[PDB]
Formats: sequence, C-alpha cells, structure tokens
Amino acid sequence: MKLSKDTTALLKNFATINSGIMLKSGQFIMTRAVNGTTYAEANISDVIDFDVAIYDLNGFLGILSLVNDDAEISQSEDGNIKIADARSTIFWPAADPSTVVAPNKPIPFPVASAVTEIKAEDLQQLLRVSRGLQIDTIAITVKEGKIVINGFNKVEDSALTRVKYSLTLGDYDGENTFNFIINMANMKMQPGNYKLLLWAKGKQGAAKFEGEHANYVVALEADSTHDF
Amino acid sequence: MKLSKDTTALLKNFATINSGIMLKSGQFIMTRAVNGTTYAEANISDVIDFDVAIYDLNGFLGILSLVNDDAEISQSEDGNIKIADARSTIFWPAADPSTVVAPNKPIPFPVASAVTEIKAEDLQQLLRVSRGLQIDTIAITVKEGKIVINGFNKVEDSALTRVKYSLTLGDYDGENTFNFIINMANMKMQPGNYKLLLWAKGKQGAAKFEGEHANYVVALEADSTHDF
Amino acid sequence: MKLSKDTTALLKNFATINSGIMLKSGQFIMTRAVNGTTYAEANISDVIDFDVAIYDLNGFLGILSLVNDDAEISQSEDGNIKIADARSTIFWPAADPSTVVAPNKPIPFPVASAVTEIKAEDLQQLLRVSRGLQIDTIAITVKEGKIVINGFNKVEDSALTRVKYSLTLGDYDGENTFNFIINMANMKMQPGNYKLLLWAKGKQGAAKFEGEHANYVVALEADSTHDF
Amino acid sequence: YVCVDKVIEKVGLDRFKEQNDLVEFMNQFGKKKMEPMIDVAYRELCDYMNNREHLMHMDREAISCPPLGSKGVGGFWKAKKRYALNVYDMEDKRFAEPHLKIMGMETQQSSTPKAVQEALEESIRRILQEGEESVQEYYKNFEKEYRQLDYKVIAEVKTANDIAKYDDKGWPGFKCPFHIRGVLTYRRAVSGLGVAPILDGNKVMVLPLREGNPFGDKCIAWPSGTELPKEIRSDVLSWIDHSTLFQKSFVKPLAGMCESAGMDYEEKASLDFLFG
Amino acid sequence: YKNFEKEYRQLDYKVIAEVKTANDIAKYDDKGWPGFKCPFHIRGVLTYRRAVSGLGVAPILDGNKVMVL
DNA sequence: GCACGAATTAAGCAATTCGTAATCATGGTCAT
DNA sequence: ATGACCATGATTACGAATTGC
Repeated sequence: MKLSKDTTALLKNFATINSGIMLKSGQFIMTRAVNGTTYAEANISDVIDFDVAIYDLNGFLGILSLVNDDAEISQSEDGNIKIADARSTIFWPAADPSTVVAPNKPIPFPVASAVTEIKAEDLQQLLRVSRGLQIDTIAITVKEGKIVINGFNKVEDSALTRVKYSLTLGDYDGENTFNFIINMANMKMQPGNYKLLLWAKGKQGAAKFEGEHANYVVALEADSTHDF
Repeated sequence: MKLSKDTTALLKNFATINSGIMLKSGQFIMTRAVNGTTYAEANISDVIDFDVAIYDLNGFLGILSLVNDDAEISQSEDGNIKIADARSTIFWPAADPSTVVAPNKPIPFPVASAVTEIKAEDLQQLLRVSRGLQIDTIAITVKEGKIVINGFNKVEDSALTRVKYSLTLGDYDGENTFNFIINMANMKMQPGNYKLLLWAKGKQGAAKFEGEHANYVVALEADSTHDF
Repeated sequence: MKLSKDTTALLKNFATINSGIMLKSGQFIMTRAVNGTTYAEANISDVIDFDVAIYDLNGFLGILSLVNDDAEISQSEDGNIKIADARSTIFWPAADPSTVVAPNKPIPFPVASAVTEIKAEDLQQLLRVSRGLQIDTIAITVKEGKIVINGFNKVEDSALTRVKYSLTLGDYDGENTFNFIINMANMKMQPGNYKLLLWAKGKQGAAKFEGEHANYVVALEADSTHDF
Repeated sequence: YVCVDKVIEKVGLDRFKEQNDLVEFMNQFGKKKMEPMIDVAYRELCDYMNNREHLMHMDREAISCPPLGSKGVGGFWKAKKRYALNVYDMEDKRFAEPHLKIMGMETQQSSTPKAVQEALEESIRRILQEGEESVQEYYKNFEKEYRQLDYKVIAEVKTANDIAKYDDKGWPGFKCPFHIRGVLTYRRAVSGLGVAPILDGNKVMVLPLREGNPFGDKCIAWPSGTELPKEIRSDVLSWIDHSTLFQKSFVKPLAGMCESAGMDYEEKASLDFLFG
Repeated sequence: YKNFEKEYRQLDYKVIAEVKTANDIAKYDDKGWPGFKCPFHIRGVLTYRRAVSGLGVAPILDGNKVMVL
C-alpha cells in the first residue's frame, strides 16, 4: 500500500464513522456506521491491490504517521499485515472480514429530489456551535423561498418546534415544501465544500454530502414530513 | 450591538471572576465576584444596547467567537439574545436579572494611601511560581526600604512562617509599614503593566490594579497589618 | 550556580529516572533508580560549587525554566536552595540525604561483550511504536550475522514467540550467540545518535549506553542468554 | 422558653447600671406581669372543658441573658432540643457569675479528644458571653495551639475487619475504608521489621497524611494505645503538621453553631464596604 | 406508540396519575422538607402538604389516594 | 407480667433511592 | 504549531437503608 496524507485523513474520517474498515482493491474506499445509520465513500488517488479488514484505525493511523509515507503495506506471510519502511518492519494483526461491519456494494444514490450547496465555513460553524447550543438534531426545510437549516434540541422539545440557531443556504425555486430532520450525532464529515442531495419517496429518504474529497450519506428520520 | 475581538478577550477574562455578568446599556462594563472578594471595571469603544443577564459567559463567548466579527446582537422576541452573522443567526437564552450577582453601583475607588507600579512579566512569573511552588498567599510589604513581595503557603505554615517566594517590587518613599495579605484564588489579572493603589483602614482595606484596558479591585485578608 | 537549557533538559530526564538527586561539587552528576535497575551520569556545561540533596526535582526544573537564566542558585541562609536573580528570590527546602537514594560510585563498565550503534530516528521510531503497540520488552540478538532488536510483551508472550517489532541494528561479525531482554520501564533518553555496549558473564552483566554528553547503564534481565 | 428581647429593647438597655439590674428586671417581670397572665390563661383552659379545678403552676425556671454591655449573643438554638444559654438565674437563685447551660451540642461526644471538647466549650462561652473579635481571635489561637499536642490523642480510632477484601499489594481497593488503607500502607512501611502484625478484629487508631508523603498514601493506622516504631515516628509527625483533620473534628461543629448564632469565626473580608 | 403519545397529553391527568399509598408521611422528612433519603412519593406528599398551608383543604391522611406527579 | 400456660404459619428477599467512589469522555491553557 | 496535562462533567457500580411482595 502507498497511502497519501489525504488518504490518511480520509480513513481518519472513516474511523470516526466506524472503527473497522475494509480496503477493497483499486482506488476506492467505503464504509458504514456500526448501527448502520451513516454511509461514506471516497475515490482516493492511491491504488489498492488486495482486500484487508482492520478492526482499529486510529492506532494504525499513528503507526503510519511514525513511518514515512512511502512505506509499503501488504499481507504478511502469517495471515497479518506487514508494513515495510526503508528500515523498519511492522506487524499488525488481521481481523476476520465477518467480524467487521461494512456494506456489500457501493450505494447508488437515487435522483436528487433537492439540490443545495453547503459551504465549508457554514458547515464547520454549524458543527462547532452544535456543542455550544446543546443541539442534537437539525431540520433542513423551506422558509420564505429559501432552503435553511435550523437546530433543535430534542431533549427539551420532543416536537422540534423551539428554534435555537438558524442558518440559511439560498433561494429555493419550488413549491415542494418540506421539513426534513437529521440526527446531529451522524454529522461526521471533513470540513470542506459539500453538495446537499436530498431524496425522499414516501417514507423512504436519505441525504448525501459530496465533498471534493469524499462523499457521505446520512439517513433521514420518520419524523420528516416531505411532499413534492 | 457590535462587538470587537479585544472586547471579547476582556469579556473572557471577566468570565473567570464570575460566570455571569450584566451588560447594562452604556460604555462602562463592570462585574464582581459571587463572594465579593474582587470587582472588575472596564471601558470599551463599543456601546451596549440594553441590559442582558447572560449566565454562561464561557459558552456565550465560545459560540460568539465562531461567527464573523461584525455580527449583530439584538433582542429576540421572547426576551433572549439574538446574534446574527451575515448569513445565519443564533438564539442564546438570557436568564432572569435576579440570578446574576452584579455590582449595583460602580465603585468610586478613592485616593489610596500608597502607589506603585508593576511590570507585565512580574505577574506572569508570580502566577507561574504560585502554580509551581503551590503558593497560597501573597504579601505586599516593605523590606530594607524597598517595597517587595513575599510568597507563603498557608495550607502548611498558617503563621506565614516560611517566605517561599520573594520579589522586589520597587522603591519605597515613606514611613508607613504594612503587610497586605492577598489570596491567589482572587488574583485574576490579565498580563500587562499595572498600577497598584493601596489603601488601608482599621482591619480592612483595598488594593486597585489599574490597567490600560481593565482595572481590578481586591480586598485584603485579616492577616494584613497596617502601620501609618 | 548557573544552569543552561541542555543541563535543565537532561536534569528533567534524570527526574524521569528518579525523583531525588545528589549534586556533588563540580561537573559530574549521578543518579540511579530506587530498585537500582538503571543508572545515569552527565557532565554539565557549568560547574557545581556545593553538594545538595533534591527531593522534588520536577518542581526545581519548572522553577529554573520559568526564571531568567542569569539567576544565581546557591545555598540559602538555612542551608536550603536559594534561586535569586536581580529581581526575585525563591527558597526551596533541601531534603535529608537519608530519605533519598543516590549511587555510591560510577560504574566504570570496563568490558563490552557486544558493541552497536543506534540512530536517533530509529530510537524514536521504536519508542513511539512501542507506546502504540504496548511493548514492554526488547530482545536484542543476532540472526544471520545481523544485530537485530525484536519487540515482545511478556504479559501475552511469556514464550517470546509473537514478534511485533523487527529493529535490525546492523551487521554482526562473530559467532557469539546472545539474546538480551530489557524492560521498557527503565530507559528514558533524548533523541540522539547513541552507542550500546552489552556485557553479561554467567548471570551478572549490564548494558552501557554512550551519548554525546550523557551516559546510562541498564541491568540486563537474568533470563538473557549468552554464549561468548 | 420565650424570647423577651422585644420588651428589653422597649424599656432600654442603657438605663441600667449593672447586669444584676437586668436579671432583676427579667425576674420581677415574670412575677408581676407574666405569672398572673399564666394563671388566667390556664384558668381559661379549666373553664373551657369545665374540668374540676386548676392545679397547673408555671414560674421562671431559668432566665438567659447576655452580659451587660458585651456584644455577646446570649444564647442560641440549633435545631429541636439543641440550645445554648448563658443562664443567670435558675429557680430564684441569683448567680454571681454566668452559668453556662447547653444540651445536645457536639461538646460531649466520645470520638473527640478532651482538648477539642474543652476548646468547643470555651468557644461556646465566648460566642455566648464575649464578642465576635473574641471568637475570631480564639479560633486562630486554638488553630496555632491545636497541632501542639500529642498525635495519638488527636487521632481517632476505628475497627478494621475483613482486610483481605480490600487489599491489592497495599493499594486501595474498591471503596477501601480509611482504616484499611492506613493499615495496608503501614504494613507496606514496616514489612519485616518485627513489630506485631495488625489483623482483623483489633481496634486500630488511624490518622491521615498530607499530600506527597513518602509512604505514597494519605493515611496511617496502627493498634490503638500502642506506639509506632521510632524510625517512622519522625516523618509521620512532620508530614501531618497543621493538617486539615480538625476541619472534620472541630471547625465543622464550630461552623454549625456560629452560623445559627448570626456570626462567622474566620473574618471573610471583602469589598462590601466599598459597594455601599 | 405514536398514537399513545398523541393521546397521552390530551387525556385527563388523573387517569395517568401514579396513585400510591402514603405510608410514612413523617418518618423520613425532618420538618416538611424531605430531610433524610425520601421515597419518590413522600417528597410529593410533603410538597403538596406545604403547598396548601392555609388553603382550606384537608391535609393528607395516610393511605389516601395520593397521586404522585 | 406472675405463675405458668398449651398449643403453634407470616421467609426470604425484588426493587428503588441515595451517596460515594471509579472510570471515562471533554475542554483550557501551556511547552512545543 | 501540536498534543500534554490537569480539571470538570457523564456514566457505572455497589454499599446501605427501607418497604414491597
């Protein structure tokens, strides 16, 4: 393996999403949450030649940080992971693929029922203020023709009616009024410019955040009221 | 109102004196400790539109610093505080006026018995040694003819027997001899030059640290002994 | 007495070795663990003018770091440590030599069964990878005419079979077959090109560690095997 | 006990000449004014239920009053049946000197040393008869003097049972008791030194230690009455000097009384006089 | 679950009130306030008793249909 | 309770509430 | 510049007390 620094940051994001990941061969990576409420993927620039399942990644990231970026990582002869630097040799245990939660095939995202462009600074400000305003969910919806995000604390309002923090995105050119809802605990994206893609048919629904680096998919909730 | 970064830093320093403060409309910002051991005053270019009883100054300033500098702060419809960025707004609750312990009247610190000057690095060194030497008590005294500083550890030596630390504040001109005893916990100065104005009467008295940004007023412990 | 940054940093390392220390007049400074597994010696850049016993070394390091280097360290009027610059003065008690443990004399370490050179970068890589991988045992041996170091955790691998690190020290010339076990709870050093001189006859031996300014000695575990 | 301070304020304190005048006034006030009222208001009871005859009596069993001119509190309550009074007249017997009368206070409990109880009773005498400066200065005087007594008398005693439940190589266990931690540290201190081992079921005297003691633990325990070995006798005396334990023994009850007495012992100086 | 949550607030508070027996109306509490460890129900018992001081309502008798909210 | 008496059954805990400690996430400030 | 270290809430667990079956 030849993992670049950007690839290391991407797998750090995946580690925040899920402790265990699998490196399928090629230049593509993907993962899902342990409870299966969040999916992620990335079209990395580094080649992968074989599949391997890893239980922990933060320690693996630290070990990769200790050695140079040009170290070669492959399957060890004893059924483990072997890392070879210019001088150092590192052995890492290998986990059974069935012991790691991961998806089967990459998610085909359906047609985006709604499209929005969330900027890096706005999304990052939302994440930082989440802890300050003790918010636990956010509703993306339509207000006076604008697509907006409003943060709601579920603990002190089970009906999600008390505004605490509101942020605007831009004009929405449509009459398909809706009031989505997203669990803040699933917002695990790297700070950057992302594309908000909303899909919702009847009960089923999802949202997708495509950055210049990777892509995330967050699951909507049954409390979301949508109509197109 | 409009709030600038220097004002936010002053507010953050004031937050250590007391958790909550009252921003009465005007130019003079000022607060006191919950136990009354110290009082702080400051004058800032920005004016305050109306009185608000902010409770969690740490949280309020934390969420405030995450938005643009020119964010506008005004009253919400429910009596809370609304801070609007160029593209978003946050609704921070304002508590009842009663629950915040605030100085009802600004203190007109009268003419002091003695005056002196202290440099910026002196306070830094004093605080660092108090953190290191576990210094509990500071004594402003006159030794050899020079006004000097002594450090004590009341926890063990309750009679201030061992002068753990000494510092020569500067020159003394006069015959009055005094030992001003002050606690470390109530020493919440910010780094910089300071002008000490000391006054004693009976069993009590005050010391005022005047600064180029903010000023502090501190009381004396019972062990302080004056001799005019 | 005067001290410099390098002297203070190595004194900090010595504090990591042992809490207390002995200061003989001159240049040559010794310390050893309470159980005596490891010893360390340094020749300071300055000159020591008095003999003193130190109990709380870390506080002394903090004090000497925060104060100006021009401050003079000497014996106080009560035979304690007095650190006084042109501005301040700090008094620290000197503990009774009976309570503290100091080496009797330096160990000359005349003979060296094995000689090897270890680079700073490789040492730091070993340290960090051992902290990450929870390695508390290093086995230094020679295989195929190559001096190598292997990581082992005797808690999980009492049979010394599972190898987690492979640190090839370099090339070996000779038919001596040695394998030395060292426990991580002892050695503590600053990153620098270093020399190692192992020696073990029968059941008694040690490993001397030569640095550009300071030296250490580590008692080899009795389970180490030697065929010289 | 009925508070009669309002009448004393109405007549005036300054018009008197000696404390005996105060007690004499409080004495004859009950007989001339209060006693006939008692008689009539109990005869109304006898009439209310038309009982047989009136037999109840009520006379001034005790008069409590602060010393004349002194700031002294002159008596205070703490809860149900825990008071303190500088009684001056009991059953029509004038006292030439103040007679202290307390109940339910923490001045007689066996767990505290005799010096502690004597100091508590002297603090009571002050807080009742003497002024605030008196109780203030006595607190610091007894703070200075309190460390200048023997270590064994000050230290308390506890019963240690089931040591093996709460030991792991001498370190504290799961909710390890104070005595257990102290005895484990003591056994680690003098292992193989020949003294009699400390086992379960034996009443063991215990005292804490300051932070950073060479024993590595904040406690010490050894058989009660017995004297610990001299080698560890020095440091354990030096490492407990001016300890905080008497906050758990004497300062806490003193606060509990003084707070209900409308006063504080250690002067909490502040800027309040500048604010007004 | 959703239907029950919908109809839980709108109904009368008595039919959801946790009605229990008042056993120790004075054993735990020191003076009105729940002094020592107080059972969930006794705290409410003393709360209502101190709320209706002079309100002209009969105070709690032990064993009554006191409901804790 | 005097003076016994002459026949005899409720067991052992499930559950809550609180306090105190033990461990664990998380932020403020500092040497770097 | 970056985590290190100390201090401060969450969370878990168990002793202790009491009443409920």
